[PDB]
Amino acid sequence: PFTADKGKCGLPEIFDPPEELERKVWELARLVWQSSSVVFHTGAGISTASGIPDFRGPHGVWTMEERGLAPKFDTTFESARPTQTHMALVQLERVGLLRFLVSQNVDGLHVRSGFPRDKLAELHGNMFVEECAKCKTQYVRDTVVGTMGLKATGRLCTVACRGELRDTILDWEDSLPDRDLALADEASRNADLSITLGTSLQIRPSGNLPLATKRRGGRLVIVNLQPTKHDRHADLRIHGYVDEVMTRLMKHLGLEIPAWDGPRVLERALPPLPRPPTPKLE
Ligand SMILES: Nc1ncnc2c1ncn2[C@@H]1O[C@H](COP(=O)(O)OP(=O)(O)OC[C@H]2O[C@H](O)[C@H](O)[C@@H]2O)[C@@H](O)[C@H]1O
Ligand SMILES: c1cncc(-c2nc3ccccc3n3cccc23)c1
Ligand SMILES: [Zn+2]
Repeated sequence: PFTADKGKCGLPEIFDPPEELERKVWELARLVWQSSSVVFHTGAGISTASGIPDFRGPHGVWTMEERGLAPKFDTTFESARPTQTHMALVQLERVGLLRFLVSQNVDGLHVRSGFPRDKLAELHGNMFVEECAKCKTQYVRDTVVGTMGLKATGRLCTVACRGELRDTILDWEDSLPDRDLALADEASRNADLSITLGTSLQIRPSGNLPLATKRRGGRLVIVNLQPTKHDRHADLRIHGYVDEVMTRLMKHLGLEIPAWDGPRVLERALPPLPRPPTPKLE
């Protein structure tokens, strides 16, 4: 816990140059077009552009701790806005181009963006969510739940129960939530394309799920500023700011990045919207 292995922290960033970056984002569009079933895997890197520091980046939480410095937040969790990347993922699910979203972030932003919780696995918890120890009912709150480590928050269940509400933030010893891990693993195994965004992939099992997509000849794209644990397994690695990669990708796909209405919770995915017709790929 004080000696929990924090992994490789502070590795140098890589920047694909402008013409290489454009070529690679064209190739990602091409893979999205060809794929039947696309799964996204997100980590802390997708939220850095909203003021939330990552873990293992040059100014990440664990990196700065290793140097005796403090991470810096430019927002609260409550005042954080979803990024361009978050909103792109919203739109991709609505047009049917994303099948499932697996995230390691506890920041609450995928939920707050309006992304449907039945297409989302939150592998490490959500700081806005508490759960009834008795009936298992989850409550998505407007403020951060004040505890971590699956502790009693002090509130009680209101289902038509009085069970003790607990946080969903996993500590180092806690195993992953069974439902989320099982759904994420099924999606990952059946996917023909997994795309990783702002994750160094160092944590197991979360970081290993994209590799499951490889198993029946699926493709793996990694989008990240630093090296990741599974770079040698990638069919494509794009080294660039995720918001720049995702905006360009959406432009290639013919999709707008939709407006954020403010914090909204969608339980169940809506029926799919029209999408552009697909290019001929020779
Ligand atoms: N704007 C950006 N664009 C592209 N890449 C980015 C950006 N910002 C940061 N990065 C990269 O984004 C990556 C973020 O990697 P890590 O910090 O390891 O976060 P995780 O989500 O994989 O951490 C997994 C768990 O480990 C923890 O203990 C928690 O429990 C986490 O849930 C870095 O490589 C950055 O280069
Ligand atoms: C996402 C990105 N960077 C840092 C966190 C984080 N900040 C936390 C801040 C204070 C209290 C507990 C926290 N905490 C407990 C699990 C994770 C966190 C989340
Ligand atoms: Zn209950």
